Amino acid sequence: KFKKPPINNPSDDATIKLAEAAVSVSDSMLEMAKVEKVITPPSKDNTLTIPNAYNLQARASVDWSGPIEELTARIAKAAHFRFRVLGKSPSVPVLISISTKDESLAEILRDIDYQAGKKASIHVYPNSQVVELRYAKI
Amino acid sequence: FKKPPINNPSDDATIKLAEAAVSVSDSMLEMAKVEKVITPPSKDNTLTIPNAYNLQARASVDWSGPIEELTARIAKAAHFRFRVLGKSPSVPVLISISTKDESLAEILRDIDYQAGKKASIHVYPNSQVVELRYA
Amino acid sequence: RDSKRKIIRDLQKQDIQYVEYGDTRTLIIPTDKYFMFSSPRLNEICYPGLNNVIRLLNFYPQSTIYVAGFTDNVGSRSHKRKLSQAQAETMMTFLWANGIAAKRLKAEGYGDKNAISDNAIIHGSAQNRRIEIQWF
Amino acid sequence: AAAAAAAAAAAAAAAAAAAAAAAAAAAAAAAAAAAAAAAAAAAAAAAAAAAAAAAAAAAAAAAAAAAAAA
Amino acid sequence: AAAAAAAAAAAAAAAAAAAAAAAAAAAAAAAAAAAAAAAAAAAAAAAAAAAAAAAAAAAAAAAAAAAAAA
Amino acid sequence: IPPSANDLLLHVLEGVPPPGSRRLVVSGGDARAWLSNEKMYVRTNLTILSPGWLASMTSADGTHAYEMQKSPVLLVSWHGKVMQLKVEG
Amino acid sequence: IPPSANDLLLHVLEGVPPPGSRRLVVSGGDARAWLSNEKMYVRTNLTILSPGWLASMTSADGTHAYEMQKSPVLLVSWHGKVMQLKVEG
Amino acid sequence: ALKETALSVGAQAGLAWRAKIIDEQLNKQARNLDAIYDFNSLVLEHNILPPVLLEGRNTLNLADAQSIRISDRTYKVAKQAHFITTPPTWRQYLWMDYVKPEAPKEIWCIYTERGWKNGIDQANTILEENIARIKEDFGGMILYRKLLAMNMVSPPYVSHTDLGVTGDGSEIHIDDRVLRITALPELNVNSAEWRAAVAK
Amino acid sequence: LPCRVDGACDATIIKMMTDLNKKGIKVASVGQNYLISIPASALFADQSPRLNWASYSLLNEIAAFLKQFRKIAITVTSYSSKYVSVKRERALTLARSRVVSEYLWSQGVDSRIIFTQGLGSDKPITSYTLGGDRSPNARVEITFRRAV
Amino acid sequence: LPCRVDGACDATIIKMMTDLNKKGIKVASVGQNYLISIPASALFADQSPRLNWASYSLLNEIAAFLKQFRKIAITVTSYSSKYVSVKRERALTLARSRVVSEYLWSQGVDSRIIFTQGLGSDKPITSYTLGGDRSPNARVEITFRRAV
Repeated sequence: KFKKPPINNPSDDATIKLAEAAVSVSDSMLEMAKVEKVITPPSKDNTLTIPNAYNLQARASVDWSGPIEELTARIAKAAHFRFRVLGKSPSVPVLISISTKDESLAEILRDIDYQAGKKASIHVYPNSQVVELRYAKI
Repeated sequence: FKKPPINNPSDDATIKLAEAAVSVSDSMLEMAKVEKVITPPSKDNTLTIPNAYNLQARASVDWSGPIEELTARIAKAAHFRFRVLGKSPSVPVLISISTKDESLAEILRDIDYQAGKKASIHVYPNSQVVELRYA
Repeated sequence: RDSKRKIIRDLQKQDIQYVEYGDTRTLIIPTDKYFMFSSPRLNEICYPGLNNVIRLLNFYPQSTIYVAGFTDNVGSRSHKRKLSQAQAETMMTFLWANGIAAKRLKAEGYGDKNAISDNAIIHGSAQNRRIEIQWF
Repeated sequence: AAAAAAAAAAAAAAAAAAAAAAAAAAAAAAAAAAAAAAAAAAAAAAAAAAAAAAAAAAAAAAAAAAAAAA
Repeated sequence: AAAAAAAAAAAAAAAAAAAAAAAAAAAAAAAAAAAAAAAAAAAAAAAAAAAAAAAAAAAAAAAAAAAAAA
Repeated sequence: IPPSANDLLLHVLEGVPPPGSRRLVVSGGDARAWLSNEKMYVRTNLTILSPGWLASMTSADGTHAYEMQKSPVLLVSWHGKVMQLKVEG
Repeated sequence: IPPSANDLLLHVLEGVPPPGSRRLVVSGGDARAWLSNEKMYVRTNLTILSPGWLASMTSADGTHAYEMQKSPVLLVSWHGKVMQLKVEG
Repeated sequence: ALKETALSVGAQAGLAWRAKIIDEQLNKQARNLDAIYDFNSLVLEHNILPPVLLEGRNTLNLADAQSIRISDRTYKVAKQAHFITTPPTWRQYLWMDYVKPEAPKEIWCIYTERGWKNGIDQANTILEENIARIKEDFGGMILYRKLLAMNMVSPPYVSHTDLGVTGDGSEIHIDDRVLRITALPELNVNSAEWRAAVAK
Repeated sequence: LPCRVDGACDATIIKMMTDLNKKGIKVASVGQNYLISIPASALFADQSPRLNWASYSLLNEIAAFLKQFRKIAITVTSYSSKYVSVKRERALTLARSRVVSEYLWSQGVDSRIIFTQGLGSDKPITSYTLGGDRSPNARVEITFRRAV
Repeated sequence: LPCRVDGACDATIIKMMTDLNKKGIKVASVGQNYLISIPASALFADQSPRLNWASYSLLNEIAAFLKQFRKIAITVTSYSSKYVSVKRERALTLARSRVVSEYLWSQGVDSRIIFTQGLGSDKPITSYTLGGDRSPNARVEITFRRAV
């Protein structure tokens, strides 16, 4: 009896060609993320503007595709942080889409802050208990 | 006893699709690390909380319009004097606060923020005066 | 029924390859069904493959153990290397924690740099995602 | 088809059929690498049959007369 | 419907049906949050079917030809 | 110089239809849609994501009003869930 | 002065057909062919040898796109093997 | 002839069935495709949808017997950058259309199976072009962000003419900002300020 | 057509709710805040962040009960009695809750967030402090609000 | 019509693969890398670059097994145990592999390249070094990758 190791499920043609598109968009993607991170070096993180806290070190798992403020209100509510916006929200929604599993609340808010690049910013003030979202200036 | 995950990639194409998904959304994340300019909180140049007991009262305001008139009455609701330094331009500096409950120094922080670069706010709390400054 | 031919016949049944090769003996374990997804968490529901592979390598109690991890073409080369290294390293800790002495073992991760199939096709890349277990 | 290894598990596009042991020798799609070396067409390897003609001869689209098919 | 808790007491609009113990899982109105994720329409997620045509093909209102429904 | 918005978005920011409309039934979500003249207008508090709108307003309570072309499906976010709404007309 | 290439070879360097085309089915090899206006365009990664093409591009991953006249058979090299591909239309 | 209309009965039923199967096969991978085709965090600073650039390397045109033109790379701006309100999903590009066809011996049965696989692989080619179109459009935006780093294109230059309170007494708009795109994203030919993708 | 039931029935909701209360997993039902309270004896080993193998069946009708509701954020929080210190205790209960939420989003929830956290007996439901994981204080609780 | 089978069937592939493993020619099947390992006792005379006449039947189902796959480059490499020197040994194994690849492209392969080489016990699969061509180290190996 002869057998190769991975005897998986039966796939179909749709996810076959979706996968072989998805890897070409994955490495065209990888190639220019390499390009941009070498053509300007990122000097700074955002952990200096979102620092962690004890009772921010709770974990969460989240899939999400809606606007930013209802999510970050839910994060700060379960962080026991008072949540404040600064700046009026634009008429187009700034839409994030977090799909992650088991990150800490501080790195979730950093992922939010990154995915809302130049449209919003998350700031955490941990000697107080304040999570802020500031919208952009435009 | 056990179960696998329900929408698990348990299929030889969907594993390739989903490892592409983790690599694309990771590659998004270092996209956002490189182009996300922030500024450090040492140099954020917005107003802090001026922590005066009159300025930690408990308000409600719904408004859009010109900045000098809220700051006037946020001062005379704070029992603070209001000074203006500078010249208001022909187009007014416009702003909207629509909150049915947030704090007073915290209105002041948002109106420094939504002013931005056309104007800014200082609070001097020993003298109990807020000032609006133009540029 | 407790022997070599029995346990290799049911590792054929729970789809792990074995090769006899002179002194070199190598198990090819699919990461896709023996790991939860893109993680170094072992697929805990597939414990009888893990008990049967450690039941197989009680039979060779003096051989040094090479364990190596493999991915396919997706992701950055750093992600390939650290994911293959993490999965090989946690299979190495599984064998150490199921009782092989730690200086027999060697965990090493290749970001598909040996590549037993092409990554251009689906089933071939499924065969590329694996753990090799070599010993003498 | 995929005989005696197991039954055919998937049908991998840009490949042959995938049996539930290994990769089979039976072609799954039309666009696999099937060893065509003998075509069967009028005016193949010149240009194709110029379809607008209605006469005795068969003219190719490269304006050769396919005298082996007229 | 609202089975075995009690019978259905009310039918709360902007919600599901309201059983006479708790809130049921059966949708009351058309405008509740029923998990549609698979539509069934010609030229959905482009614009709709431009109804004035009478030909073979089906043209969308965003001027795409719905070749999967022609 | 562009137009400002449509001022009839003030009416469909309330629940009232535009004058001389056709009602569109909306399934699978809390929205109301009317079709005035080859354009539909949606009163919702959900967030429409896929088919793109031409104009938008929002009331005091987070109700939005959207001017958009007629598309038979609307994709919204409800509370982070991607959701589908279906309109006839 | 000659024309540069056809700029529609950029489209058939992707998988997308030209606007207003006819699909051609391709047998015996990994290629896709469309016929725009008495010219076919082939997306492949094989190397077409016999019937001669008028224009060519190549993407980042070695996919080529060829403009050529309509010939019912294509001869390629696959990996040093001379190979035949057959098109209907 | 009856065999031919048996094939034509089988074709559209196979197309609609294959359309159904790949529609909930798409919907099973719905969050994964939002991760793949994430247009939402590819948009620009003033919610501008980026343009689709097309790369063609290593190009020949045989113009006639006397002359060819080769060029090494070709970049094309296709469907130029513009103000998007809400970003495109994958569902405008990938969702095939489901209608349920309600329109109905031995030769009928064998050619309705060959009609059924003809409908199946013809729906597969429709899906293949749908994936092709989303890979064109998305990788064109990725190719912008390469060339915007790599200084081969301009970024769009917006202009916000702020206006104060605006209108007559029957209608006011309070903070009236008109935003225009003045300069479109556009490949520069003055080529000395270009960049080059050297990494480590 | 639009769907009447959303993959759930109210008879099955109260059938699982009686069966979970018969096996001692207490389901509180206040408004739309739902609480299922699980003793840590009934899932884990004592003072460990490790599941027993039989307790995934208990997690099976926990997850099949969590099929039945439309929900936005489940929060899962764990706390036990004192063993060494509150720092070791809070590390234990954080690992405890994150392990059970890893299994719950391995299984089927239609939640958008699971928040997950652990506390150091900071909220104990009785003053009687018998022991380790056999204490009724030693428990995980899964609370959510059923959306619409 | 296009062809379904390419002059081969999977039942015949595994039939030859069982028969070659029964006659001791060990077929390893890793991914699409195929290895058939042939002891040099089973083909040649001892320390000689010369086939026995009966061993072309062994080469017959080797070549009829190599009918069945689409392949690009077969590499055939031979190595035996030490006889005089490594220089005489590498000349022996180079002549050994080039003789068996001359017979294999006399017979039917659809390979485009056969690379062929020999080594001087530089890669031995056991440490037990009994003798000459009766050693299990003394072997030729035919490895390729099955294309698509």
